[PDB]
Amino acid sequence: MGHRTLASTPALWASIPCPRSELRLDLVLPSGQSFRWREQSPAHWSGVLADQVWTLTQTEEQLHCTVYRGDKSQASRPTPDELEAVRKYFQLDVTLAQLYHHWGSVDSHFQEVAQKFQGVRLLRQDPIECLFSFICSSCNNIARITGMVERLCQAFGPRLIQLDDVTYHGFPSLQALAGPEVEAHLRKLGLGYRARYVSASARAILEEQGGLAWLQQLRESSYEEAHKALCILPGVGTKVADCICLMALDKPQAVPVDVHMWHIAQRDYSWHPTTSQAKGPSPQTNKELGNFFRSLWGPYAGWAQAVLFSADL
DNA sequence: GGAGACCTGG
DNA sequence: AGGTCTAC
Ligand SMILES: [Ca+2]
Ligand SMILES: [Ca+2]
Ligand SMILES: [Ca+2]
Ligand SMILES: [Ca+2]
Ligand SMILES: [Ca+2]
Ligand SMILES: [Ca+2]
Ligand SMILES: [Ca+2]
Ligand SMILES: [Ca+2]
Ligand SMILES: [Ca+2]
Repeated sequence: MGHRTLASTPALWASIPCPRSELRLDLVLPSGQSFRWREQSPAHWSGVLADQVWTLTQTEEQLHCTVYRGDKSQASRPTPDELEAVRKYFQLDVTLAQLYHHWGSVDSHFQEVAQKFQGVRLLRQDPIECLFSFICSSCNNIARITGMVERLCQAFGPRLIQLDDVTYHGFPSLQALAGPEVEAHLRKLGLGYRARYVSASARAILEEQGGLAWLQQLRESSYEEAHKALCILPGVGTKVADCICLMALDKPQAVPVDVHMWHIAQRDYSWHPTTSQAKGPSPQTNKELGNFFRSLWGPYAGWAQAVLFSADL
């Protein structure tokens, strides 16, 4: 039957109470947090969630979900325990209306731009997929990172199911990305120099850092200790380590600084470096810029920057 | 201690 | 192009 829509198979969908002001799929799913979601049908997004294939769509007050179990099982709507994984992925316990109010009460520029861009939250992504997707993000654009990640998963990820002419693949494991000749195979997929960092980082984790448990246990650590620990890996710098902290290690205060953050700080805030004579982007100045937005937005500054990014584009 | 080379679609 | 690394 292929990809389902809300009107195609009514009996196979389950609803989660969720207004559009708490979440907008079209603003978080292709916005550069995850690269493995596709709007196959209008207002219907499909991707891999908790090692299974889901299709999501939202009305005005409900979030409709359906899960594909294939011929292995019988076609049935998602169970209550299955819907809990969807809630955790979107971190629905974090209320956006409250965050928007706190940011708007301490930032006049925030209220003027966030009123039209609501429902911009942050996904809780798996550390493995997040670390390697953003290793490929160096000198890249969203359209190209999406291509590399898709090819990488097709060649090294386990096959799940096939819907229409699409075969969904889970993310590759550490053992697969550390195997022999992985970097040569990845370079034929267009990854460029990033093919070495993927193979090197996967081997450094398994053979020098203690394995997968070392990466996942950075969730318990502090932001400073997790950032320094990530920068050990080859190809992981300050910008990449901040993205993984913010999107996979539950560090909402992480603010990845780049040229986009500089244009916003200078135009909408007249910001300028004071702890460094350098007037442009630099290691000393980029750390000062991250602190400025942490001191101005609070412990959820990373979530606030996601809202300003969606309003700029 | 605060400029290169590295890969590629453009 | 949601930069990192070696070098000096
Ligand atoms: Ca209910
Ligand atoms: Ca898994
Ligand atoms: Ca895939
Ligand atoms: Ca830091
Ligand atoms: Ca590093
Ligand atoms: Ca560092
Ligand atoms: Ca202003
Ligand atoms: Ca550029
Ligand atoms: Ca950006």
